[PDB]
Amino acid sequence: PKIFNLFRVCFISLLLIAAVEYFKYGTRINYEWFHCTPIKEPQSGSVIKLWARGGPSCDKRGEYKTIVKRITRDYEPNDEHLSFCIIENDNVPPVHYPIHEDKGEPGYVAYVGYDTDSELVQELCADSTIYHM
Amino acid sequence: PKIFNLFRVCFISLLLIAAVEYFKYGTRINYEWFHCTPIKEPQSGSVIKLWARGGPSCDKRGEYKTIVKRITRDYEPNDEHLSFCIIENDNVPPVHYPIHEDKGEPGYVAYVGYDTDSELVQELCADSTIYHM
Amino acid sequence: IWFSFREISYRHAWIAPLMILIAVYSAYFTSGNTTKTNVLHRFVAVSYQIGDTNAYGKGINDLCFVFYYMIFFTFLREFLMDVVIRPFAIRLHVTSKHRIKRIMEQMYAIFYTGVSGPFGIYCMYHSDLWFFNTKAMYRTYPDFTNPFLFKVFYLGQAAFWAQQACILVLQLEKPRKDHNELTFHHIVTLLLIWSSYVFHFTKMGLPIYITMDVSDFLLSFSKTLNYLDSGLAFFSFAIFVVAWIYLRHYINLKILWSVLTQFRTEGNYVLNFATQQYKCWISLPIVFVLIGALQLVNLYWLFLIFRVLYRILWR
Amino acid sequence: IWFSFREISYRHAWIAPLMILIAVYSAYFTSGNTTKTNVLHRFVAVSYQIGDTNAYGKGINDLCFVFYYMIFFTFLREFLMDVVIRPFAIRLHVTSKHRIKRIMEQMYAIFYTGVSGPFGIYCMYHSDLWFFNTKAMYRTYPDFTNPFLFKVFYLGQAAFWAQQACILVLQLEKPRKDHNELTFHHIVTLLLIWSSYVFHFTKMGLPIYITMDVSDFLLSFSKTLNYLDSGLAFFSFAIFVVAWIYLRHYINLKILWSVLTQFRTEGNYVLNFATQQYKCWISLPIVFVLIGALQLVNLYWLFLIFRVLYRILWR
Ligand SMILES: CCCC[C@@H](C)[C@@H](OC(=O)C[C@@H](CC(=O)O)C(=O)O)[C@H](C[C@@H](C)C[C@H](O)CCCC[C@@H](O)C[C@H](O)[C@H](C)N)OC(=O)C[C@@H](CC(=O)O)C(=O)O
Ligand SMILES: CCCC[C@@H](C)[C@@H](OC(=O)C[C@@H](CC(=O)O)C(=O)O)[C@H](C[C@@H](C)C[C@H](O)CCCC[C@@H](O)C[C@H](O)[C@H](C)N)OC(=O)C[C@@H](CC(=O)O)C(=O)O
Repeated sequence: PKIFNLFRVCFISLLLIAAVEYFKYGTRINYEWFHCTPIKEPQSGSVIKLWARGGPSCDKRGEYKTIVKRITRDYEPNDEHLSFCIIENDNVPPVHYPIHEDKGEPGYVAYVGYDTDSELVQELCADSTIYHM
Repeated sequence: PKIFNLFRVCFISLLLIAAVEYFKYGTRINYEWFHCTPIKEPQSGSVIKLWARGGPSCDKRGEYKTIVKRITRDYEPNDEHLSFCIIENDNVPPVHYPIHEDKGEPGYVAYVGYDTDSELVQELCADSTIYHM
Repeated sequence: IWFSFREISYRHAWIAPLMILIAVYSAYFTSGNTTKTNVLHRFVAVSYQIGDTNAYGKGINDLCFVFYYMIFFTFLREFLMDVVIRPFAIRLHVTSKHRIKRIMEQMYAIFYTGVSGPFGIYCMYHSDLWFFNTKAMYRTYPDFTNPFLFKVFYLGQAAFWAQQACILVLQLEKPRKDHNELTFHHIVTLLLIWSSYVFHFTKMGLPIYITMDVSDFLLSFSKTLNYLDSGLAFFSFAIFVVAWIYLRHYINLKILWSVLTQFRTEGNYVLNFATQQYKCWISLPIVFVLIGALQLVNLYWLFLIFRVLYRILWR
Repeated sequence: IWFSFREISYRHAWIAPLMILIAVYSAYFTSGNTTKTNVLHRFVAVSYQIGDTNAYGKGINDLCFVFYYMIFFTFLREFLMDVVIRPFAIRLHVTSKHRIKRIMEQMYAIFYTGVSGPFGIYCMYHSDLWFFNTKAMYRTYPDFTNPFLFKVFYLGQAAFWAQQACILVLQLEKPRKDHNELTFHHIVTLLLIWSSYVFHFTKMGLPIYITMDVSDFLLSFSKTLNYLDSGLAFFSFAIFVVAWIYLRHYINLKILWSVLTQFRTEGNYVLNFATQQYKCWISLPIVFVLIGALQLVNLYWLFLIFRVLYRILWR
């Protein structure tokens, strides 16, 4: 009765079970890293324009998630304080992307920049609310 | 010259090096799980009010990050489409929390709900832009 | 009395698992709440009934259920094996060692396999899969919810084959005989059950053992009638060979072909991690490879069947 | 000629590391860009110079530097040991086996240790830490940037002690003698260097070996003059014991006390993962425990020193 051989086999089986369940959970909660790829559009001195484009699994919240994570971990506010604006495309259904590469207008566009040029963010973000950070 | 003993010792040393560097990186990029704790305030049928409270390391973007992740992974839009609004406290400096427990007004408050009750979100979010999802 | 209890547990092999499961059942059935608000319930029944309908979710209580019924299925095997299959090995004249050991093994195989065959067929009967319908496999794919009989069928198979595989690696006695094919079978069966349940390929899972169980019933019946020399054994073996050729080859080939063609065509085929549906072009390889592994094992086995068939035919 | 090269590498031990590092240096110094845009530069020099100033960042090129200089420090030890310290062991009359082995070891210790002592003192001189100032340790904590001499001092120590520890685990010869205290010393030294550099406790790291290096210089000088019987050995040992008592006890006790008191009081003491500053109440335990480990080792060692001191005093 070699108990330890059993014990190690069962303990590694449970380890695969837990690993695959973590795979499922993780790929669910932050799926936007898989389906959505964030586009950075350069601009004048310190501002950029954000959005995302993917397949039909890149819905509006995939775009919002990826845009806000790009905004919040591409800009260090401890060095200099930033300022951003997010504008939503109000005539495009939430799930709106085609499988192919003629996708069109995104669901969300966001303008983000540092506070050296905050009037530039004022200009690019027309009359939407402007979030400070 | 027992080479393999060396090889395993060096390979586990490099493994600790990589593990601790991942510790540093991970705790940096998503620090808001450590410093910021998100407060849910119940409301009428399907809406809630969001914000965060922590120490001086829970700055405005810690609150924005934790609020948007609560909004985006506490609400499944594939079942029913939601609608949210984020309102910023425009007279409180970005880094504004005391070490002690008399902290006061947060940097950000967000209202989020389902589309059964979207006029309720209209009511709670006074005149700020309302994001669909 | 602890020593005497150990002595009786040495003269039997079912006393301790029987005590474990009878204690669990008695404690659970002591009056109270025989509902989802009890740990023994997560260990005695399928949990996560969605609302109050015939749909069941997944969770860790599934693993608790599986392991408790491994504990149970040890008791079913030891009790049946000794208490029943030794009398049916002695009260009928049989005179050998390998002959009696394998006659016990084959009749226990007959028992559990003829229990699990008709139950699988019934589960497939009152469903849209009737007589191996390859489109109901993929019509509504993500299948987060399984019916009561269907879920319990899946978790009983998991408990049974896990118990087989763990007594395969805890070598009590009988060191080595067929264990290469046996270990490949056990590992592949357990991986397919687990990966079929976890990744929602569940209505895909029912038809494939249905075939394995009813074919194994026929095979074990043929070998039992070989042991108990009757002269009707060759008739049962011909019935077995035609049933094997039908089920394990034609039905599984149809199922593979079903994968290849109607895995794309039917239902949902756009990957979506948020919706948690994995039926895409990335999982078609994995599914086809597992089905192919099962088919390769069955191909080697009918090579063996036909080798024996022709040698006996001219002998 | 490959066999003859192996024979010369068997009659020496520095030929192969010398070839490796001379090839790397020659390839790097072949005309081109002797700047940060070269892999050999990440293997030959400290990288991540911030802007064009005397501040240096961290990265993987640090590990590349450390391992390349492990390769180098193997060549320094083998070349010095053989080519120099065997003539200084033979040209001066010494007649034994353990006597000559340990006389080589102690004079090599004298060499590297008296090289690393004054360099550490110089690094602490042109800094705000002068003569062990316990407040410049914590004034500007996060210290993502280290000066040139200070960073190269930290990475040379890492390469040297890592090479020591790897030839400790690759047992060539001389199986067992003092290896319990030796392995504790090597593991603790390497962990403190790595954890001090990685977690920015870097200006905290300079004063602590300064003490270890200059004290080890004095100790090895005393043991060398013991070997080479001179009669001046006891004078050097008294100087060593007073320097040990001063440095490794008073300065490290002051540094520990500095941790306990001015780790909170001085600089930044609010944990902030975003800013990447770990100087909080969670790291004070770790720092104090490492310093305490070093102090326990030095306490056992002066128990040994004084045991020898009094026995020789009345012998
Ligand atoms: C008229 C009836 C007489 C029965 C006759 C046909 C018998 O062939 C002989 O007539 C005997 C001589 C032939 C001769 O030379 O005269 C020979 O076959 O050995 C038969 C042939 C066999 C090679 C078929 C495979 O076995 C089955 C294993 C398949 C997979 C299954 O396991 C599924 C899975 O695992 C799990 C349970 N779901 O069965 C045996 O022979 C077995 C051996 C066992 C042994 O030796 O291993 C034995 O008979 O007990
Ligand atoms: C007037 C001058 C004569 C020298 C005299 C004091 C000598 O004591 C004796 O006079 C000889 C008899 C005494 C007697 O009985 O008469 C006895 O001490 O053994 C001395 C005592 C010694 C116990 C001190 C520790 O060693 C040092 C190791 C500390 C940590 C260091 O390593 C740092 C670190 O690792 C790294 C390098 N940074 O040194 C030895 O003795 C060593 C033994 C070696 C051995 O046996 O292991 C030997 O002499 O070579």
